[PDB]
Amino acid sequence: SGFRKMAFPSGKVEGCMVQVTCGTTTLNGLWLDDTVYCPRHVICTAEDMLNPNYEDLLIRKSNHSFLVQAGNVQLRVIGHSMQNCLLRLKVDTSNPKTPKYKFVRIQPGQTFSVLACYNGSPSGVYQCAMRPNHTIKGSFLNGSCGSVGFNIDYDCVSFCYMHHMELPTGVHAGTDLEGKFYGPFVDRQTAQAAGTDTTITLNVLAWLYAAVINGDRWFLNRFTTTLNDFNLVAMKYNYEPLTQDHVDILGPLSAQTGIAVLDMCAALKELLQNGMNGRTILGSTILEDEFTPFDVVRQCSGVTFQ
Amino acid sequence: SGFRKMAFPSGKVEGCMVQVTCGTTTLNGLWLDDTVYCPRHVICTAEDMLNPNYEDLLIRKSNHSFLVQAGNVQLRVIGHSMQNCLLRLKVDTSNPKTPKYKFVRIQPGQTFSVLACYNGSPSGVYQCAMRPNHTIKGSFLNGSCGSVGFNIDYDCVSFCYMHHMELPTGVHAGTDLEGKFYGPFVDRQTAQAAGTDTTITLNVLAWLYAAVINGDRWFLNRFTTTLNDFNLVAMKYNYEPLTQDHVDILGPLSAQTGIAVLDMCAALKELLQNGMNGRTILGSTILEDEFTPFDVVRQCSGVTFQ
Ligand SMILES: *C(=O)c1ccc2c(ccn2S(=O)(=O)c2cccc([N+](=O)[O-])c2)c1
Ligand SMILES: *C(=O)c1ccc2c(ccn2S(=O)(=O)c2cccc([N+](=O)[O-])c2)c1
Repeated sequence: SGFRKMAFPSGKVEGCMVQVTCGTTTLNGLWLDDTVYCPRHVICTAEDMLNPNYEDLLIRKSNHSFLVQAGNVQLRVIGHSMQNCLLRLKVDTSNPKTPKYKFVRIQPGQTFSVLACYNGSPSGVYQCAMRPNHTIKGSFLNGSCGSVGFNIDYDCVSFCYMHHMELPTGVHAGTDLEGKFYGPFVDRQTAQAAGTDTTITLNVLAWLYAAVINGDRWFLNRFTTTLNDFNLVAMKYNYEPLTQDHVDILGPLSAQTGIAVLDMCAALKELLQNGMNGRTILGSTILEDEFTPFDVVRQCSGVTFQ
Repeated sequence: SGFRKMAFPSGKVEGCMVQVTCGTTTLNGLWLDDTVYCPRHVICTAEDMLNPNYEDLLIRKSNHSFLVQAGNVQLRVIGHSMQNCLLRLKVDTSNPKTPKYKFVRIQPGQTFSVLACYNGSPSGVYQCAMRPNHTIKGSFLNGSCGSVGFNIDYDCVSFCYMHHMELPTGVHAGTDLEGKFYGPFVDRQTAQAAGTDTTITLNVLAWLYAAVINGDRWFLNRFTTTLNDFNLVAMKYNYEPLTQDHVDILGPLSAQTGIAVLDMCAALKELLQNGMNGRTILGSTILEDEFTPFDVVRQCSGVTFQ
């Protein structure tokens, strides 16, 4: 029993975290085989941050300008190249702790674990969701550039996020491991801001199913809804429209609990329209939207508490 | 910026998790040096769970009755002894991944990371608080016996919790690493239940300070309170009484924000008496009580957003 925001065990990633230094700039890098990945912002001159030309900045560097520290060992850089907003640094030694890994581009609404890191030293691990506006609600201080987000399945690490910057609202933006930003952000100082965000409807529905699996049904009702009738209410409360694809994804949870998806949609519609009435669901008074249907099946029992 | 429930990186603990099997019972164990720690419930006969005599159950076992699996390697048990509600199994090989470690008995209100594990395989990591009633609000399924709770400081792992059982309300009970239960619970089938719980006042205060550090002050007011006047209101809302020791602990956070502790106590008193008014604090509508003053200093910037 119970339901917690749960991260993947971080050991396989901790063994890949290194420190990368260019002159007076230090941040974190990811050491896989004989390559070290890090934000290209490491090469950025202090008193120019508005208009950096990274191609012109990087042509001026040699291999030995990069200091890469793995623990108390220095790694020798024997090659470098730019890939979108990251640098790939080839080093003289293959990381002996490299796990089986893959690079993946996560989709909005999906969740992943973040290993917050400073000066190449992991500091904490937490779970978060890629918001529809392509930011994450992380917890990061100065020095966290290059911290990594990931998921794990069967001893394989799927890296999906490298951290770059904090936006003015206090949320966070970064790239995949090919160096392509999530969302419309760029790695320079501009007036860029997070766009308007939405609530992840599919995840709220999954979390209501988790609540039933664990034994709570107080929020159900005797009604059903059409998909389009639900989406009219979703629009008014800044929820994402529900699609048939999302209904299909909820199939297994629907089967496990015996609650048809559109019946749960009617329950959510009443919750949006009437509020919580001073009640909680899995310990929360807010409708939680950072658990995916996958996360619920992973964490919840396969047997409903009927 | 940001504030998340953040666990310690789990790699140093993952390297210690093994599987322990007695006949048809399997659970998790902790392998440090040449010793494997696990719940003594592993030796329990299926159709007797009410009145087990563990001394009589254990005298009937040999060293070779214990199967201990570390990955795909079998460890040879060459000795066993009971310590309170745990077994200490000496094995033929020292764990090469043993970290610098210590055993600590955590106090009520303190926080720690849980590495949830099944069949000796770590599955997830999350943060939780030792409740005043000596339970934790974990997330555990069958097979989680022997999962470990811990804190890390400067590469040293402080183990404080080994998981045993789920109580009827869905919360969780277990022992320290000397095998002594937290709270008045015993490792057999009884009508035992979690006692009445309370809200951890010191932690709520710390979390309000975290909210100010990150830039939010909406809940402050122009009033102050006496310690005893606050405790009269705390009693009525099922908060723990605040002590001078707790006021002293809040010193550094008070200094960083310029808000005297008893002034924050007045702010909390108004929040309890008037409610939230449909507002949030660090993203929450409930007053959060599972962050210690230490946790706040660890995660929050040292510079207040004034
Ligand atoms: C780390 O990898 C990193 C740190 C600062 C970065 C960055 C890309 C751009 N910048 S920045 O110009 O210093 C910056 C920081 C915060 C916000 C914004 N912004 O324009 O909103 C820019 C990478
Ligand atoms: C694992 O270490 C473990 C599993 C079950 C245990 C246990 C000690 C006692 N029991 S139990 O008798 O099966 C049990 C389980 C849940 C609740 C209660 N209870 O009396 O409340 C007992 C250790």
